[PDB]
Amino acid sequence: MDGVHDLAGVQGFGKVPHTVNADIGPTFHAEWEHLPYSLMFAGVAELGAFSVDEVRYVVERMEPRHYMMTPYYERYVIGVATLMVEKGILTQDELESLAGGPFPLSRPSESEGRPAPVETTTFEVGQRVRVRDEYVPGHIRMPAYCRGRVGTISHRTTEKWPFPDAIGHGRNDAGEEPTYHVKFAAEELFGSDTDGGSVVVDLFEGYLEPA
Amino acid sequence: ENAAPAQAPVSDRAWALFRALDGKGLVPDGYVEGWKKTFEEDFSPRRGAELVARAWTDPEFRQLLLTDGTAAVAQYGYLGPQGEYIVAVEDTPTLKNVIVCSLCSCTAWPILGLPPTWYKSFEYRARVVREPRKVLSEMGTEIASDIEIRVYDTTAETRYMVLPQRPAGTEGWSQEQLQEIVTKDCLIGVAIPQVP
Ligand SMILES: [Fe+3]
Ligand SMILES: [Mg+2]
Ligand SMILES: [Mg+2]
Ligand SMILES: [Mg+2]
Ligand SMILES: [Mg+2]
Ligand SMILES: [Mg+2]
Ligand SMILES: [Mg+2]
Repeated sequence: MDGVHDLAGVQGFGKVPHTVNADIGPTFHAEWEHLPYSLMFAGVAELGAFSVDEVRYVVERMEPRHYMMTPYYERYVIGVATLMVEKGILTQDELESLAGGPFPLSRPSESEGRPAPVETTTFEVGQRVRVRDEYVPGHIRMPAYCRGRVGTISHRTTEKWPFPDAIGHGRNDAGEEPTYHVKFAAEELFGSDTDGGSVVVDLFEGYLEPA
Repeated sequence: ENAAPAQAPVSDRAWALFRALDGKGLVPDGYVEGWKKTFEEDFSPRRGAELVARAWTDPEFRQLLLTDGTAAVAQYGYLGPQGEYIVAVEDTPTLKNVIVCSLCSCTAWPILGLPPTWYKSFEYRARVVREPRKVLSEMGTEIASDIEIRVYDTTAETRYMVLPQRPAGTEGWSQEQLQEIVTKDCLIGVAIPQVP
């Protein structure tokens, strides 16, 4: 999904709000901040209501201006609440009644997702690969800066996981794929407009093709 | 035009979500409290520091950590949520590694601790992939011109830690002494371990 959350390479932001080793304060800066992660785990591990991938996607589905003005932990409150309503576990009415006011949620999905690709290649360390030149309106774990770009395999995972584009929509056809650490030269991604060396992206097999 | 939606205070919304689920019997007794304790007390960059200090003083463990990070971390019992498949990445005299999740906040929670606000910032997520040298410089870390910077974007299930170079002046230090100088920022890759 080509949403505003796909931030890598966006220009115009200021300084990162940190100097190295500065005191970051407590883990949680407010008494509610542990709730989104804890209730995500309740949803995933206890209820089996959704996957972690579905949580990433529901946050991607926040209305774009809403996403941009919402602090991190609050996005996950909104995302988890949205999933609970979409899965029929909760109603928006009861959330707003309990909250004592408006509780706007993420927007409905505009894609049913897609299955794990039927045709993929097992790649080896050192092989040159291209990121498939594909556009996916639903969940995908490929940042746009690498779409269509060429890099070299530095690692093939020894474990396999469900394809995010499927399991991020709660589909039954996510299968399993390993992922690959793909090393791209900075200039391959940003031309002359970068000060870096290389970028390594961890890409599902189904996002790749031989170069 | 472009205005924020009306919203109840975030605390009220977060506790509403808790109460709605809890009131339906969907949240076990002590569940969120137990996670809070895990997040605050167990998930910690002290664990990553312990791993680095061991690697620095034990060539065999260093080799294991760099070839099968998951197995190395499992020896300490530090695998966990958002830290089940671990890869450690080696800094060298010509290479500096830095970790980000450009798409959200993906972090090796059990060994680095939950990500700090700055790591989840739009500034870091947008900029470090494209201009890591300038970002690090602004953050207080000057990377010498003869050193390649490699940014690992945490886009799938691999969860990363940086194994920084061991600084001069620490020869013969104990594991406890070495752990002390390996900070959270060293494990993320934005800082180099400092010797007083
Ligand atoms: Fe993330
Ligand atoms: Mg985009
Ligand atoms: Mg606000
Ligand atoms: Mg699992
Ligand atoms: Mg620039
Ligand atoms: Mg030495
Ligand atoms: Mg001594």
